[PDB]
Amino acid sequence: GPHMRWYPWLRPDFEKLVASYQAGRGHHALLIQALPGMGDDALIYALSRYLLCQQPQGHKSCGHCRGCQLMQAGTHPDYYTLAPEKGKNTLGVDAVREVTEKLNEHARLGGAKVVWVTDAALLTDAAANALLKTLEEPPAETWFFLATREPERLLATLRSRCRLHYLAPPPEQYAVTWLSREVTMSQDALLAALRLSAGSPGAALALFQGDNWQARETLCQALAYSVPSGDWYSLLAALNHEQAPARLHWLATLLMDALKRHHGAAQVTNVDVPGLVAELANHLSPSRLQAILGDVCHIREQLMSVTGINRELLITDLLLRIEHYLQPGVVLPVPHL
Amino acid sequence: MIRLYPEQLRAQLNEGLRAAYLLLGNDPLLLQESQDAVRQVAAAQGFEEHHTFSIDPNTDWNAIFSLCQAMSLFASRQTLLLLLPENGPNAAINEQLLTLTGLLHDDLLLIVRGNKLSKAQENAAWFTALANRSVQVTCQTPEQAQLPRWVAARAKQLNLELDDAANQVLCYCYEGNLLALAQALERLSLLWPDGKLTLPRVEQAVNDAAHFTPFHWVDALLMGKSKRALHILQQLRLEGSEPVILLRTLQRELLLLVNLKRQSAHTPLRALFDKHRVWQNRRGMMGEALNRLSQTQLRQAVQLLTRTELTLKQDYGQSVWAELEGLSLLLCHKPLADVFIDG
Amino acid sequence: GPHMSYQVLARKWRPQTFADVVGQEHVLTALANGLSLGRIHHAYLFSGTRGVGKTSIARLLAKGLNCETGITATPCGVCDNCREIEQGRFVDLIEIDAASRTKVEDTRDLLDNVQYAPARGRFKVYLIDEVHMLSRHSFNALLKTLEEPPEHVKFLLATTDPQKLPVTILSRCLQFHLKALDVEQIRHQLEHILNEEHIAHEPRALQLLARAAEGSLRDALSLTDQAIASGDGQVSTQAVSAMLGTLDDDQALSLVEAMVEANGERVMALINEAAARGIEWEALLVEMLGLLHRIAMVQLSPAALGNDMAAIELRMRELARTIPPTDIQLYYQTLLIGRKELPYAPDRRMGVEMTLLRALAFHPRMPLPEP
Amino acid sequence: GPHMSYQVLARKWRPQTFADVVGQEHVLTALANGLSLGRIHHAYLFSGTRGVGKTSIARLLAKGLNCETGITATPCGVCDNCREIEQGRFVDLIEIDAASRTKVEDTRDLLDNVQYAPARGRFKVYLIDEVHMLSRHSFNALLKTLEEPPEHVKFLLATTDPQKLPVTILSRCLQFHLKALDVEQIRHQLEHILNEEHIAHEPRALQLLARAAEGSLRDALSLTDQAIASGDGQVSTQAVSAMLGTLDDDQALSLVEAMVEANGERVMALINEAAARGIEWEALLVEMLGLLHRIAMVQLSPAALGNDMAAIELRMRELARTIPPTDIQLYYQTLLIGRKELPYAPDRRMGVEMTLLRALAFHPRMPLPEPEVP
Amino acid sequence: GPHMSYQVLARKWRPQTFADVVGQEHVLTALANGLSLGRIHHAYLFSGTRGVGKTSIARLLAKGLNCETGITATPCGVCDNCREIEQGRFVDLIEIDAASRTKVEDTRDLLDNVQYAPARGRFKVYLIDEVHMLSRHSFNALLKTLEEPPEHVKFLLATTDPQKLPVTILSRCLQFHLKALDVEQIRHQLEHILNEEHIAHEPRALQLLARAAEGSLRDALSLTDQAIASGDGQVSTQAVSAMLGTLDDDQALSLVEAMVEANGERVMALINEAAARGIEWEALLVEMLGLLHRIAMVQLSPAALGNDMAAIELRMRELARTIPPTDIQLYYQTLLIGRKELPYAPDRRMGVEMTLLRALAFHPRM
DNA sequence: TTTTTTTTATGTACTCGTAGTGTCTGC
DNA sequence: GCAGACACTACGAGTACATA
Ligand SMILES: Nc1ncnc2c1ncn2[C@@H]1O[C@H](COP(=O)(O)OP(=O)(O)O)[C@@H](O)[C@H]1O
Ligand SMILES: Nc1ncnc2c1ncn2[C@@H]1O[C@H](COP(=O)(O)OP(=O)(O)O)[C@@H](O)[C@H]1O
Ligand SMILES: Nc1ncnc2c1ncn2[C@@H]1O[C@H](COP(=O)(O)OP(=O)(O)O)[C@@H](O)[C@H]1O
Ligand code: BEF
Ligand code: BEF
Ligand code: BEF
Ligand SMILES: [Mg+2]
Ligand SMILES: [Mg+2]
Ligand SMILES: [Mg+2]
Ligand SMILES: [Zn+2]
Ligand SMILES: [Zn+2]
Ligand SMILES: [Zn+2]
Ligand SMILES: [Zn+2]
Repeated sequence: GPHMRWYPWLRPDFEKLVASYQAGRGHHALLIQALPGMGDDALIYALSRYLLCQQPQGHKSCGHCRGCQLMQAGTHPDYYTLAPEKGKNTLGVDAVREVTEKLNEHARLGGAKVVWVTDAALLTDAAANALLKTLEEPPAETWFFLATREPERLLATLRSRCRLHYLAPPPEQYAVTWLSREVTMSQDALLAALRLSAGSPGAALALFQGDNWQARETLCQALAYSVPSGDWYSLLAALNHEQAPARLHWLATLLMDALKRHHGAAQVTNVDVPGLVAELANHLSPSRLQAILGDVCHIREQLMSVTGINRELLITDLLLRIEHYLQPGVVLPVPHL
Repeated sequence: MIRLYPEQLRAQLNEGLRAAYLLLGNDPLLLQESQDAVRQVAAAQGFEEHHTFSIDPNTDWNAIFSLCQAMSLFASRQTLLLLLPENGPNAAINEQLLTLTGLLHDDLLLIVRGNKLSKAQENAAWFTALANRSVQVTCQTPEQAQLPRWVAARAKQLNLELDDAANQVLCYCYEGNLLALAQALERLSLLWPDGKLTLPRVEQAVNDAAHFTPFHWVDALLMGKSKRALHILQQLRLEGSEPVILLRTLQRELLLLVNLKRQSAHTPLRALFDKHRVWQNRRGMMGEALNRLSQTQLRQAVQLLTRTELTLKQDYGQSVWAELEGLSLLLCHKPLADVFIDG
Repeated sequence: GPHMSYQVLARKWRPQTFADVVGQEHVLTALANGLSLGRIHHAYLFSGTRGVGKTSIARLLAKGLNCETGITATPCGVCDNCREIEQGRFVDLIEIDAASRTKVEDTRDLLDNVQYAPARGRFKVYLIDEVHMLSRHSFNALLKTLEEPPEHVKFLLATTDPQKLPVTILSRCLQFHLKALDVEQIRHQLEHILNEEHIAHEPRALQLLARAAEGSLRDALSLTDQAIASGDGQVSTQAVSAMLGTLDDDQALSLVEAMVEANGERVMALINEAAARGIEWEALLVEMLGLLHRIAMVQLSPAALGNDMAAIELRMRELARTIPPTDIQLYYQTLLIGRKELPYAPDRRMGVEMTLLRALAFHPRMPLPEP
Repeated sequence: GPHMSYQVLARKWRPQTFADVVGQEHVLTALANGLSLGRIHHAYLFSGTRGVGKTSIARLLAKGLNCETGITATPCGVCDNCREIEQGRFVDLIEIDAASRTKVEDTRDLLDNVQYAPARGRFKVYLIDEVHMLSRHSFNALLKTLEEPPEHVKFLLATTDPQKLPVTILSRCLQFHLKALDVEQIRHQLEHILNEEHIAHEPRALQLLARAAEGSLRDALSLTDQAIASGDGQVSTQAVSAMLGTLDDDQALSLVEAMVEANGERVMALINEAAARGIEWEALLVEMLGLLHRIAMVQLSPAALGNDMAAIELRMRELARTIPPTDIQLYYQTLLIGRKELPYAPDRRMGVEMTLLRALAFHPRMPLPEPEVP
Repeated sequence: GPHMSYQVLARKWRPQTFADVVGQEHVLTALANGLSLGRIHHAYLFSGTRGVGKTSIARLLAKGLNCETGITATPCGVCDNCREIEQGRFVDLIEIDAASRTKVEDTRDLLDNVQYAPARGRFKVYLIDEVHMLSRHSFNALLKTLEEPPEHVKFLLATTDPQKLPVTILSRCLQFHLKALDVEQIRHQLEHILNEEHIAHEPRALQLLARAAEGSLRDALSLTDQAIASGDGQVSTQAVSAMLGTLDDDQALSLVEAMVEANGERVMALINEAAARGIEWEALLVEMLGLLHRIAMVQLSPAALGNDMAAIELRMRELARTIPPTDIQLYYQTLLIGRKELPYAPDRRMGVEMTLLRALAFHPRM
């Protein structure tokens, strides 16, 4: 997904919110909860296009007006966007402070003002708290739009302010049909990709479009080699990358399917890789699988959360600890009770 | 483009000044001596006006306009001295040096000093523009293998009787600080007019003013010298170096050690070192390190390193300077380490 | 047009007198007694949870302090000072979003300007909300003023986390704690609001909104606005139940029965069925924890079990009869840690899967088939 | 009393003479001896926790330095200088709020005027409040001033954490340390306050207030003012207990006993009563944990219990000698894990009940019965 | 006023002759020989810890260099130049509080006087005190002056941290590093100072005062004056012991010592005192954990003592030798669990007490 | 013998160069 | 007038350091 592709699974919610916004019964601060690539960006863009210019027929775009000319070119000064600096990774509180004071300085063109945060989960504590008063009491006809993948990660003091909207994932069969139309791959691979992305067709499309599929198949081959021999260290060659958290999530998914197979669950998530799950079930004990799953999830969370942490050291330590666990007579860890 | 050592500098200085002299290295004492000798011989040749400029992203850049080629009003030959930053020149400093070199003339002698330039910068346009006109002086700190010979040579320079034990003590206390060593020799000459130097006072007129680098610490770890490793760690902590640079320097070598130990069971270390492109200085050191350590010790080391990294970048605590110490003892001549203390 | 913008209930229904509070009586009694007598202080620090009323309480305190009727426990909206305080544009009430301006320079400028006499107001009230975000330099700057301020200066601070504030600042102010609102108070306030707004509602929807508000009235109002937007202009039980993903069937009960029976196939089939209908996982885990709590209570006292879950009483009675208390406690602990772990491994489905697998691990899953 | 101006107790009752200062006998005796005998040092640093007197004692020393009756250890209230000091309008008591004037330029300005002599005073005092707030350059600008000050200038510094000052400053200035006030001292001072001010009070409420603001008297004064506000202008036990959110020790120990003797119905009844009273559940867990810790301490030594819990002292002993310490360790661990995991329970009431039920199930002596069917 | 006149012990007793400086023998001897042979470097930079005489020795150097009797290690008090050095009003001695005159404007103004000949002295002597803090451009001006210094000007730089000084100034300055004063020398001079004044004293009290100061003479004298004030005009052992107990800070070490010996009453008294001396309980427990870590590490190799434990080495060596590694490991695990468990406990004093009780319960002491 | 090597977010001082502002001096 | 000079004050930028 390059940029802002309209999604049919977004059409219903969209009009509903328009019905709320057109009648003047819409909350100023709306927090979107959607999966990565679910299309929340397109929803926010369409909403802002509706809001920020002369009233169109009442639906669709805003026609051919000054608002559309400025918005499409990205020149509208009443369309404030909060995006992390590419050199950094988080929304500096200075950017939010500047945006809030600029909003306080009244609009420039006719109409309302729209502030859009490209991702709420990337807000630091100071940046998140710098928005509290502005959300509580917007100056005049100010509408916010915050996108997130889970509202619980966001501060409780901010989740109170915003009316929460939920973009439910599309039904799995419909998403499978859509992806098969969009991408020519076998049904099993399609299903595994969809379940890997928690039913987010946009995320699955992003996974297929890039090299992520090649990385996943390389990781699968490396796991197939490593599982019987017990030489998990080689997996490092496939795990160290800028997308390390996603590959660790894939590994955790494989371990989850292995435990599922041990319990014989009717449903799995790595459908198109039965050989690896069979090998993992055969060669590894359920307690060992659970321990490895816990360690992998913990390492993924530590990599994703703590900014600046060294990827290579953590991945190597995880692999060596797994190596230690595979050896007989080694006490496995348990969740912190 | 002449290349020289400080000891040979007089040989070039008494022959005739070149267009410019470049004083590259990391020894304050050697660079200071070379610069002072060049300035002294220039004054003997009739150079009187000296201007010193420090190369900085915000410093003045009037040095270009300072080449008026019109001093003739007084006609005092000028010497220009430039101080490069810690990391060397940047692009902007590159073209500044280009335009300074383009305006060089006979009446002006240019003295350039700073940290040794890397290969990426040794091909810079200005440095090439100094070809056939410049004399580089190599001033790099002698290592502990070569340091005592240098100390003995300087003691003979001052006509002082240096004992072997005194030489060893001074080498141990003032490692990596040549200026401190010169000051100590002067101070001990002042304390003892007789000229001899023996233990009873050279162990008294000395301090632990040694300056180290993370590479020295990693070398101490590889050679398994616990006492030197701990002393180096203490000196680095006192100096104030950031612990993250220590963590990275040790992480690189520890990961290489883990990979080499894993591959040693199937391939001789001689081919493994060449495949991993290990320099001849470090091949034997890493061979001894591999022969000393087992897989379990390396696994414990990496576990401790990971815990230190987490407690540094997540809790922001100051316990790192302790944990590194344990990691030191974890990899030297039978660590005899623990689990709760690290795990 | 009375609503140029949507005056959301979280803003339109801000209290204007002391009688509009939903029951913060412990602090209101102290405030009324202090205003009624001469006992007035120069530093009030209201703390507590989100959306509980401390900013509104502070604004009401300012209104009572500055109204030209006098120092009245009940402020009068007729007063011009109250008219200006309820809106913006009051020369005396200086409201500073502390998180917006954390720099010590702004605090130093404020403390330079505090010296001047108030304009036409009895007390120059400084209302600093979200005070816990101020930089430590500003915190230390706010020490010597709060201890011996000019008589005409009153400081009102509000924060959601007293611990983050330095102990020195807490030591100079009156600390009021605003307890989280109970279910009944929130439900009564919501029914009063909806009756005043001529919007239809149902008691079950109001009860669900109060339950999900987690003790914060602003959460209740936001959920009510969610229901209004997604309920076609009325608060209906179906709309709120659907939006909250709450459980009306025995899915949680069947899931915990399968888990305690250690039937992994049944557990995973039920979890897959739950994923099919898109049941919210956090609510499922909360319901399972509540059911396990009821199991423990009935094990301790069978009479306590007699509750709303009457139609399913036999099942919980059998589970209490057949399961030791230690296993129930281990199950509750595992599910609770799992609930702590939902906002980890962003795909929450596999998070609940992890929690269920950990819970299942305690009992033997041996392939040994025995009755 | 008669003052219709209800001045805050934190402000009205600031110490006037060295006789009005409670506690801190160390600093009080040191200053009295160093001012009666002479030998006044040129820099003081009062280091202590919050609300112990880090500033008022400095003002008392300032009064004692330049008084009309000469250098005296008893600051009078008759001469103009002392009253001007108390009003804060005194000419020579330059009160440097170091938090505001923290930049090095302001410190240079302060040092520039040091030699310009005092006006209507034996000494000029530079009372620098919160010195731990100055910048590094500001800290170091005044070194040679502190080491060799003029004969008429005396510094009086007051910081909460001296560890943040550079070590040389700790060298130059005298290091006076003020210990946190004890509970009995706080109770006596509050009794003095509520007797001088005509407010009816009850001793149990005063003890509760003193304990709830441990180590800091200004905390106690603020809590007492807020309790006067909460009550009908009188410090009663009910008002203080309801305000603090604390639960009376007798009833918490009653819950603890019901837990120890495995009486589930009594535990449930007490929980229901606490729910009816509106006491915060986490506060109930906190009180139970504190009582269990006190039980452990009295197992360590019977002297660990002061008069504070005297009302139930006997019961305390009857819990110390009847159960082994390992049971206390298990109980403390269970209740503490419960407190840690409370915020994620279905409800705070549900979480507290489940924690108590877990402590009841897992406790060794007479545990809960297990199902008859294996 | 009506209290006669009593100065400060820190400012008084400052040495006026090289024989009155106690300790730092190597620096004084080197300076004496350099002045005797006429071998004087252009710039002398003093360095060392606080309160070891760097400024005082520099002032003595400035007095000696301009003495009319000649450059000597023992300048007389007779010379009017020497007397003006005493009073602080000497035209040829330029005392620059570089901690206050950091800006390049003032430094350049005061360094533009190098062109002027001394008024009544052989050498124009600059005493730039606290040189470590100084603007970068002021360092440039000072370096330009020192590169081509007039023959009638000598520099006397003083500082506490020589690291902050640029290397270009260090390479041009003869650096003299001063050691932290040994305890015996501190006690000896404290005895002599107390005897020269009309103050009674006690031997154990004197030893306690000497040990309390961390090798710095100014610290020792400041504590001496404070104890005299608290001691009712007498340096008595009980009064100074109580004073130092009030000012006692290294609580964690005593806590470890009491915990490892299973002394319940002692550890309870220590934690009560640490509560009265208002501190942070998390910081105390972290310090205890770190001390236990160090004790565990020292048993593996003595070199772990390092430099930080120079004033703590005596007790740490005994603790490391006398305690088995397993007990130290168990104590470290208990304290780590307690620190993880502390915030969720009741008020943190209760949690620290409970963790200490947990650690104490391991030993069979009853 | 030669290169080798870093974790950010937010804030607070400090000091120098360049410009903007006042004002007033014999110009 | 008077505008330049000269002061004087403020602002950006580069650097160093602190706390979390
Ligand atoms: N005690 C209360 N009485 C009535 N409404 C309340 C009360 N507390 C909160 N609210 C509602 O919550 C909204 C926000 O309240 P606010 O006072 O800002 O809470 P906070 O203390 O977190 O700042 C108000 O607009 C009002 O609708
Ligand atoms: N030792 C004390 N005796 C009597 N009152 C005290 C004492 N310490 C603090 N207080 C009370 O606290 C108020 C302010 O005390 P203060 O001396 O400012 O503490 P700090 O040391 O923090 O500046 C005083 O007005 C007084 O009522
Ligand atoms: N070597 C010493 N001999 C005698 N007194 C000393 C010595 N070092 C420090 N002192 C004492 O400390 C006081 C201040 O000493 P000073 O030399 O100013 O220390 P600094 O090195 O920090 O400038 C002196 O008055 C003197 O009493
Ligand atoms: F939302 Be409130 F100010 F805590
Ligand atoms: F209120 Be005190 F000066 F900390
Ligand atoms: F005067 Be010293 F440097 F403390
Ligand atoms: Mg608020
Ligand atoms: Mg104070
Ligand atoms: Mg000094
Ligand atoms: Zn349009
Ligand atoms: Zn009114
Ligand atoms: Zn008086
Ligand atoms: Zn003389």
